[PDB]
Amino acid sequence: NYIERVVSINRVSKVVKGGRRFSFTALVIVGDGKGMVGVGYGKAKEVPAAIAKGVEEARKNFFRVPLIGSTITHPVQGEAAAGVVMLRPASPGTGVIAGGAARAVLECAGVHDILAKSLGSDNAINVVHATVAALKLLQRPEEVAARRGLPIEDVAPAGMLKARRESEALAAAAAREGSA
RNA sequence: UUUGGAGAGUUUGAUCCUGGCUCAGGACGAACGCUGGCGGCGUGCUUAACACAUGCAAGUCGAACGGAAAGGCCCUUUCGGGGG
Ligand SMILES: [Mg+2]
Ligand SMILES: [Mg+2]
Ligand SMILES: [Mg+2]
Ligand SMILES: [Mg+2]
Ligand SMILES: [Mg+2]
Ligand SMILES: [Mg+2]
Ligand SMILES: [Mg+2]
Ligand SMILES: [Mg+2]
Ligand SMILES: [Mg+2]
Ligand SMILES: [Mg+2]
Ligand SMILES: [Mg+2]
Ligand SMILES: [Mg+2]
Repeated sequence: NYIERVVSINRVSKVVKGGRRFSFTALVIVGDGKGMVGVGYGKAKEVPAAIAKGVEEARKNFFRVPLIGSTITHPVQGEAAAGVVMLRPASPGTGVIAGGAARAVLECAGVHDILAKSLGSDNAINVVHATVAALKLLQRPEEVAARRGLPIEDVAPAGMLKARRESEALAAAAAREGSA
């Protein structure tokens, strides 16, 4: 099961000797719900073809973002493209709060508690570029410890240690429920 | 070791940036238009620190003192009232 959300259908026109030629380009994000993000932006001659190309591009370009429980690990300064976006993991039930493209990508990724705030040049394409860059700029505590040659207890705080333990127990319970 | 960030529209043939304007919310000691049933609970001259008809919004102590205008009492009465 995958998710596709229409974010921005746009009209473009090109000029040659006879006059103006109109055109379409669209952007769409695809995700599985466990932390897999896929974006695709393409041009076409009409909405259905545009969406088809967008879905193809999204499938081709994927990414995996390790999540903790049901929220991001630490706050992310998403600097790229032309906009500036900042993110902050949240407590549960609060939800994932951001602007349009931010919410598109995040709900595609499957998160349910996060805070974001676009900080200039909100054009949807650049915003999504920045979100993807920030999301790939995340760090996994286990790999951080592995790189630093330091162990999990000493590297990671007890709070997120217990959070990860509870998430693991919940995942085991869900797997048992599914198998049974 | 715990609480908590929304953008959208508008330049161009078409984008991107910057930048300007406008809107989606809460709040009023608020006023006007329409509507209108009760009860509960607060609130109520922000401008003219403008002049202000009337009355209310500062009184208590004879066991501090002299006295008795009006009343209570008794001696009196011509019923004017006279003593304490
Ligand atoms: Mg910088
Ligand atoms: Mg560059
Ligand atoms: Mg900007
Ligand atoms: Mg903007
Ligand atoms: Mg709070
Ligand atoms: Mg315009
Ligand atoms: Mg312009
Ligand atoms: Mg134009
Ligand atoms: Mg009325
Ligand atoms: Mg009432
Ligand atoms: Mg009242
Ligand atoms: Mg006195």
